[PDB]
Amino acid sequence: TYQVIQPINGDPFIGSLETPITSSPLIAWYLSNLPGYRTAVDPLLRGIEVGLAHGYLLVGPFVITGPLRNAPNHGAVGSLGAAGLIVILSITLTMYGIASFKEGDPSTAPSLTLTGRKKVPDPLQTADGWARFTGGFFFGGISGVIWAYFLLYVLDLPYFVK
Amino acid sequence: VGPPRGSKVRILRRESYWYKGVGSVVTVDQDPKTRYPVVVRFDKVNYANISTNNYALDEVEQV
Amino acid sequence: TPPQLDPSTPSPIFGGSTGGLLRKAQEEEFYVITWESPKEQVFEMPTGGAAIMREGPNLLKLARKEQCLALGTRLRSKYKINYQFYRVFPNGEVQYLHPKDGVYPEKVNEGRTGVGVNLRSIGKNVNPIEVKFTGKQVYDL
Amino acid sequence: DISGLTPCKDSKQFAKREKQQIKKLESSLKLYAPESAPALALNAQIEKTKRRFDNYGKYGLLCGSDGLPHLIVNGDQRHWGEFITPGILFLYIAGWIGWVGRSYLIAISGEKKPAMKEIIIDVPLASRIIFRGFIWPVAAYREFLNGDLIAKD
Amino acid sequence: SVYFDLEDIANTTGQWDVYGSDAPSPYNGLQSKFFETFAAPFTKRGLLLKFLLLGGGATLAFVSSQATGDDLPIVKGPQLPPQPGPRGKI
Amino acid sequence: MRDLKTYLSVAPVLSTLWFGALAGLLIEINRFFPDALTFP
Amino acid sequence: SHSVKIYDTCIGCTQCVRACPTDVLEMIPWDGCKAKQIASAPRTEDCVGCKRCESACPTDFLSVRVYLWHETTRSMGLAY
Amino acid sequence: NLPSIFVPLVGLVFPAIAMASLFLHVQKN
Amino acid sequence: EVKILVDKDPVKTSFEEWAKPGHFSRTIAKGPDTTTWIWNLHADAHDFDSHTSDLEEISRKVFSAHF
Ligand code: CLA
Ligand code: CLA
Ligand code: CLA
Ligand code: CLA
Ligand SMILES: CC1=C(/C=C/C(C)=C/C=C/C(C)=C\C=C\C=C(C)\C=C\C=C(C)\C=C\C2=C(C)CCCC2(C)C)C(C)(C)CCC1
Ligand SMILES: CCCCCCCS[C@@H]1O[C@H](CO)[C@@H](O)[C@H](O)[C@H]1O
Ligand SMILES: CCCCCCCS[C@@H]1O[C@H](CO)[C@@H](O)[C@H](O)[C@H]1O
Ligand SMILES: CCCCCCCS[C@@H]1O[C@H](CO)[C@@H](O)[C@H](O)[C@H]1O
Ligand code: SF4
Ligand code: SF4
Repeated sequence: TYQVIQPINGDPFIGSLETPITSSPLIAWYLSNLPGYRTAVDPLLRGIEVGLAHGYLLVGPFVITGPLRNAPNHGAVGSLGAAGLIVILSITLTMYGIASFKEGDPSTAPSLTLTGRKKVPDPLQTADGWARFTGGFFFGGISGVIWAYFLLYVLDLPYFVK
Repeated sequence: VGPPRGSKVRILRRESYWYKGVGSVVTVDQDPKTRYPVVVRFDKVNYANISTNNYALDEVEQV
Repeated sequence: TPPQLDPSTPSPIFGGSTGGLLRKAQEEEFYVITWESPKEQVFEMPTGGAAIMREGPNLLKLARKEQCLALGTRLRSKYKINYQFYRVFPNGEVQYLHPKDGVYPEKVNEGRTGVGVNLRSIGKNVNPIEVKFTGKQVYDL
Repeated sequence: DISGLTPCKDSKQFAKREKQQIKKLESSLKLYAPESAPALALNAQIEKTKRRFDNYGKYGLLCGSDGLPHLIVNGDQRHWGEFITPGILFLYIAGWIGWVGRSYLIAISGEKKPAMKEIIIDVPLASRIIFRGFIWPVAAYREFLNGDLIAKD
Repeated sequence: SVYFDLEDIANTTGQWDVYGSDAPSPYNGLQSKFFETFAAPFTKRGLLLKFLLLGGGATLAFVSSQATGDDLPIVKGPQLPPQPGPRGKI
Repeated sequence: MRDLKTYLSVAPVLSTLWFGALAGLLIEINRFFPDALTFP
Repeated sequence: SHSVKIYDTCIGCTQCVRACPTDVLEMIPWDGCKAKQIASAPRTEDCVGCKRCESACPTDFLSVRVYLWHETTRSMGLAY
Repeated sequence: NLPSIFVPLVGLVFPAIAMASLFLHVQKN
Repeated sequence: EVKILVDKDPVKTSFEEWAKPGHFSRTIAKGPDTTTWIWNLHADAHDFDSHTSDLEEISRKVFSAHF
């Protein structure tokens, strides 16, 4: 008949399976267009995008659920907490990069596509690439926290939940 | 060579389960290249449910 | 015996599973078991599920030596099939493992030299103080 | 008396405990007809309590400052009925049991498979052995002198 | 038909980049130049770790030292007469 | 008959009979000589 | 890698070798026992330490002894 | 005065620095 | 076809197996050497598919145990 689930890349002895969750064209395109999988571009810009998303998303919970949520100063306090969390995350990223990558070693990323075509391995899995990524992450996260604060409590836009 | 077959023998091997006990000699190997020729059968089973063991000529005392 | 080499023989028919190779095979090693079957037949896989072994040569890649030996003993006991397996490294180096001498290890064979044989009873090992401040163990003497 | 305790025939707390027990029992008597069976059963309990307290008074037990009997174990000749005589009787029964067990274990030792008489008991042999514990002190002493009690390994 | 090649161990063991994309940069050139210029100082991992740890510690200490009684109850302090002890102790 | 007597000599059956007799004896002694704290 | 040792109380019934899950032991010619064969452990780098051989040992005390030693990726049975 | 400065240092900053240093030490080679 | 299918007098009613503890299994029927046997007798009492490999023999046993 017609079966949907197939072995990964046609190899039945690799510990994975091809399912609509993992191999559908829409999800494949979406994952390929995320900054974490853009192999052929400077990791600094990708880290900028990642930090801009994450620091922006982190503002809400700190501002609204925090201890000073009912104070008139709740927005600034929550934004400061989100910035501190971004700083801690950047520290963790730097620690991982220092522990994982030596300066002279080449990339640990795969050099083959699913079709067996040779490609340039991702420079994100090198010391310099990871350093650029975490610097971009810090710069983007601080900017995203500041932008969320500016949109919520400097222009005071009529957001339903603030 | 060795204790007569069917005799009663005391075990002198320290690590044996039947140390300082008494068993019965079944057969004794006559090959001089055999390290532990005396075959002994015991009334009690060891921790591995085995009732027979081989011992050297100096680990067995005739009683 | 001169160990056999590793051809490009086909693999058993299998639908795939989550119990196969992981990144350890990419960076450390994996194992390859080869056998010969007289007919296509069902066999349980050591990683879960049931596969179809083809008639003729069969080659299967696994993550551990224990998986290869378990599958081999199952083949020998149930299907009466002789088997071999090898260790393959990331740089393409292949090391022949079993049966090492061409004869299964439970059967005595000439040309083998004992390793780790102590010419004493287990009760004659020396006490720890005799090997204290030396790097040697009591059972290595 | 001993250790500052007073005899239970003199102590007022003992009598107060006896009075309160009877009063507690008599409160449930009010909920039943004077001729009913539960009324007859609580009356039997009241008589049992009265007899218990009277016996504890008569036997000459010592009671503390709480109205409860206290046992004297040191060896006083007027308190042997609390530890010494019961202890001797216990030591006679337990030695009986141990000696009958030992004789049965010895009697089945020299057989082909003596583990079958340990899960399926030879009842006639046990009947033979059982009544030898009545003189267990004499035999236990006598195998001590000869040397049939202890295995010298 | 065969998934075992000694000359290609990466293909044999599944060393593939599944969702990796080799497409060029989707970002605008001016924006990338701006970010490259203004994020360059943070790309030194040795400097970044020391700067983050020390500056974060100093900022935490400074903020804790500048907190008022409105922000923290511990800074406000007690406002009620103290309770007495179980047996007259103070 | 012989086999049934052999079965009644097994450990659990003999044990329950013996302990039942012991329990009955102790219960009757306590019924006729209750509340004994000492040995007169 | 764990340490596997063989003592001359061996009777050569080959019980340890066919109980090995990783093919560590084998049988070699000998003259100290009636079977004219003794066990050997030439591949202790594949030892996992499950001590299945000692469960198959008929001699008293054991003729094959396993001592748990430094741990490797092979000795811990890791497939990842 | 001092507690408001010292408590964050001992409770947060010093454990973080020590954890980072120890992690970098144990991940060496 | 669906019909009643029985076998007449398959097992003889006797007290002989009552006097032999562990008769139901090959290993336990030989008698005890250690105390472990005493436990093994009770743990394997109702493990019918370990006593015999015959499906019919097992099924009859469960049918009577339900009664
Ligand atoms: C609070 C947690 C949290 C949140 C809300 C986000 C949110 C986001 N991340 Mg992110 N991330 C997180 C933690 C988080 N991250 C952590 C811990 C890491 C470290 C590994 C990352 C690393 C990371 C990278 C490297 C990237 C993102 C990206 C993104 C964005 C794209 C989301 C996406 O494609 O998801 C995809 C999600 C998956 C593939 C995970 C699988 C989801 C499974 C199948 C089901 C989901 C579970 C379900 C939602 C749970 C709900 C049920 C529950 C109520 C019981 C988005 C803003 C991307 C970005 O920056 O885009 C701009 C990007 O490239 N993240
Ligand atoms: C023949 C019966 C018998 C005899 C003579 C002894 C004698 C002894 N046991 Mg012992 N024991 C027995 C049965 C027996 N045991 C059984 C059945 C068990 C298993 C529950 C034990 C478990 C046991 C332990 C764990 C310990 C002893 C110890 C001891 C010694 C000190 C006394 C003691 O602590 O008693 C205590 C005795 C018990 C707690 C068990 C009594 C069980 C009943 C009363 C015996 C019934 C025997 C049999 C069913 C009746 C035979 C009937 C026959 C005529 C058909 C002493 C040499 C101690 C020791 O070695 O220190 C020196 C010790 O630590 N025994
Ligand atoms: C001694 C240890 C210690 C100390 C001093 C604190 C201190 C604090 N915790 Mg906390 N916590 C601790 C251990 C500790 N925690 C542990 C072990 C847990 C796990 C059980 C938690 C879980 C916890 C939760 C869940 C929450 C806190 C919160 C808080 C804050 C409450 C004050 C307030 O209302 O202002 C609120 C003030 C702000 C939100 C603004 C803070 C802005 C800071 C000062 C910016 C500086 C950050 C800096 C750059 C990063 C330095 C990191 C370092 C590694 C270098 C306060 C800063 C609450 C909070 O809001 O903090 C985020 C809160 O929700 N804590
Ligand atoms: C109708 C339901 C049913 C049936 C027909 C079976 C049947 C079976 N089970 Mg099973 N089981 C059941 C329910 C059932 N089970 C349930 C509900 C559980 C979860 C608790 C289990 C868990 C279970 C396990 C884990 C195992 C079995 C096994 C077995 C097989 C051997 C049974 C045997 O010999 O026991 C012999 C009977 C005993 C040894 C008696 C045990 C006495 C219990 C533990 C005491 C109960 C406490 C009691 C209520 C309180 C008394 C107080 C006290 C003071 C008197 C047999 C085919 C075993 C097997 O090998 O299967 C092939 C096995 O390993 N079963
Ligand atoms: C006087 C008195 C007292 C004291 C007591 C004492 C101090 C005791 C001691 C004791 C001792 C110090 C003992 C010892 C011992 C030793 C030994 C060594 C023993 C042994 C035994 C045996 C051996 C037995 C056996 C047997 C029999 C005979 C029977 C049963 C069975 C059998 C076999 C087991 C008191 C105060 C309490 C109280 C009062 C009285
Ligand atoms: C070893 C325990 C202490 C020994 C005590 C010796 C007995 S003491 C003895 O005890 C009698 C009651 O038993 C009393 O009547 C008498 O007055 C008293 O002297
Ligand atoms: C270890 C603490 C001392 C243990 C003493 C155990 C025996 S206690 C002894 O038991 C007798 C049984 O009837 C009672 O009659 C008697 O009143 C009681 O003292
Ligand atoms: C009351 C004392 C006499 C009680 C006799 C009960 C049966 S005696 C019974 O006989 C069986 C053979 O029939 C033996 O196998 C078993 O060992 C024995 O206990
Ligand atoms: S340890 Fe496990 S594997 Fe190594 S020898 Fe003994 S049994 Fe065979
Ligand atoms: S098991 Fe005991 S006997 Fe059998 S081979 Fe290993 S050592 Fe020699």
